Amino acid sequence: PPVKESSFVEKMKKTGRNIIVFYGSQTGTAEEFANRLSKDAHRYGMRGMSADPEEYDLADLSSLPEIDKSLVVFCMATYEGDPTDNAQDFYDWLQETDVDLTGVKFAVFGLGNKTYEHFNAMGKYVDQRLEQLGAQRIFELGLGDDDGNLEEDFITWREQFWPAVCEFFGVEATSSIRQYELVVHEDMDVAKVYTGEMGRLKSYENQKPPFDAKNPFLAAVTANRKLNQGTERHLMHLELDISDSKIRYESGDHVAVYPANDSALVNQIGEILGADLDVIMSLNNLDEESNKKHPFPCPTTYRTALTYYLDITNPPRTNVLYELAQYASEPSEQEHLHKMASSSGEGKELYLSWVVEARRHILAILQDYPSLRPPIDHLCELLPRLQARYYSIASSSKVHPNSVHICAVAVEYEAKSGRVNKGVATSWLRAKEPARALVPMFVRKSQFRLPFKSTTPVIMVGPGTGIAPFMGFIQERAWLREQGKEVGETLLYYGCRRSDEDYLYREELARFHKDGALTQLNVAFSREQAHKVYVQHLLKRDREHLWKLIHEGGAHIYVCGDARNMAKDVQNTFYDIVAEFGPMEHTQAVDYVKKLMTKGRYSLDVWS
Ligand SMILES: Cc1cc2nc3c(=O)[nH]c(=O)nc-3n(C[C@H](O)[C@H](O)[C@H](O)COP(=O)(O)OP(=O)(O)OC[C@H]3O[C@@H](n4cnc5c(N)ncnc54)[C@H](O)[C@@H]3O)c2cc1C
Ligand SMILES: Cc1cc2nc3c(=O)[nH]c(=O)nc-3n(C[C@H](O)[C@H](O)[C@H](O)COP(=O)(O)O)c2cc1C
Repeated sequence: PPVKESSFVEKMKKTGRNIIVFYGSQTGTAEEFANRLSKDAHRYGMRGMSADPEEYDLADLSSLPEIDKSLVVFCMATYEGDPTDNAQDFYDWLQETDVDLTGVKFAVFGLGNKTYEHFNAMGKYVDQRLEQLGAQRIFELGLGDDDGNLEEDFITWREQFWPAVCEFFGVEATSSIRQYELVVHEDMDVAKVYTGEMGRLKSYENQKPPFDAKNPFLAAVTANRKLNQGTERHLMHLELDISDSKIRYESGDHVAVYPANDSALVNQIGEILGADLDVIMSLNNLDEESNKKHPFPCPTTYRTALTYYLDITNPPRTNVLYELAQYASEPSEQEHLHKMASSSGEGKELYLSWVVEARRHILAILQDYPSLRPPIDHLCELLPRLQARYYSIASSSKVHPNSVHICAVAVEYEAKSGRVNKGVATSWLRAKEPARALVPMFVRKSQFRLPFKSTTPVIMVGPGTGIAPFMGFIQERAWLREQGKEVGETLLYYGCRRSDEDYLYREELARFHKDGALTQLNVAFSREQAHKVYVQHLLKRDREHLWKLIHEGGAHIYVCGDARNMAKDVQNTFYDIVAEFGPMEHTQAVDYVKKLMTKGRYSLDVWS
């Protein structure tokens, strides 16, 4: 129950703002777009502000007309067909309210992903809803797809948005501007310098519950072992101690962690910029009105920002490269960086393959464009924030109330940029050894859950790391039997490359099968023969029986793992199963399946 800020309209009035951009974001993408749109306002004679809708009462939109040439934009991302956490209040309000928004001008840009059933659902709603309430759309709804390239969809929409804005309000197209000012600190107590904590100063040292995204709990790594047998890759199992954290969790929930960048990568960035990473400083908002005093916990050292608060590995967005251009002394290199923001032509094509496709991180760009030597402080201002990574808890709270398990594949690949890229969180996690190695973390509740009725059949499909949440399920179902409860069939459809290469939890799964915790352990080994053998091939094999459990046993279906292809193929296989046994046409099988998803009997936990 957050305490709302006062009317945003009155703040707009007091600060001569005429445009406000709200962001529905969870990973900071929509939040970046909002700030870019808000900043853009200046280049058109207007002045805007960015804002988290959760901190305000959107009912005040009805007051927006009181401002001449006022306008509100919504950059909303979608999550499982739902609004982001910070946009829930707004969502619920849009449904219940009946307020008249006559005179209100708006525009919406949604951040979606096409390979989802509910693509840009939130943006579609906000856009349609504001109009029903009586507001008037000032520019078409933007439909951004992260499946293709979201950054590009945004550029295209944006490039057309402002001209429309200008034409309607009749404003002219009226300049590198810093958002913060640098303040070095030659001397000051070490007790007031942030060293990586995410919120309250010294919150990592002095831990006080409850713990969450703002006040993560530093859990000790009690176990970290290699799960796979072979050496092709590195899959690992970690156990985090959460005793005395008061944290509650259930199988199906996710555990997030705040990682630390590679120190060598941090040191190189400083070295190539001739900067002293150990300088203590702060970046204070040049706009004293905003509640955002700094871009990250300050005061702090550059080293610390680059290590715990900044994203130095994902490809830089076009606006960041656009601003850096000024710092490239070699003409041709300044030109390339400047054109990265293009909505077409060689500039766009160059950005797409040389930066995105090749996965060049900031350091790589600084090395391939040697004339580019920006001042460290302005760089830290442009870089996006370092995000937490989520992992499907691999343990059951019934069996391990004080411990959270993680099952992850360490990311490390050859990038077309020529260098080897390392995953921020997994590299960091992998290096944690039980001593007091700690991991900042918090739990996030999910809807991925075992059936309430212990007798309800369970069908789990989780190839590769998709097995994670299922180890928790199996433990819990095994615990239920020990507890004298009556458990229905528990079926696992797992998959890996080779039984002697990356068969995760081989020994543990064998045990559960032996004791009957698992009614069936169906494993598809994709590479032990010439043709591929996948989990869906096993589902098809056991189609008759699966149908029986589904249509007559009320079994719950669970799919975890890769969302690009595996989840879809598994889904298609279930369509064919229903269609054959119902029986019914494909179209009716798709409806039947989707229904199971709404009635909570077909759940997902996939990612990319
Ligand atoms: C809800 C949810 C549940 C998840 N559960 C788990 C889980 O239980 N176990 C688990 O292992 N992961 C899981 N993940 C993934 C996890 O959150 C991280 O994305 C993953 O561990 C990699 O993070 P990282 O920081 O190590 O790598 P990052 O530094 O975040 O890099 C990730 C990016 O590297 C790029 N990349 C990876 N390989 C290549 C390549 N070969 N070529 C080009 N680009 C590539 C991709 O853009 C990828 O997005 C889950 C994610 C979500 C959202
Ligand atoms: C767990 C998860 C669930 C998602 N669910 C959806 C979804 O239902 N629909 C959709 O269009 N996009 C979905 N996406 C994609 C995001 O909408 C897209 O990546 C967006 O750019 C994220 O913006 P943010 O960083 O501002 O939250 C999902 C992404 C993740 C990681």
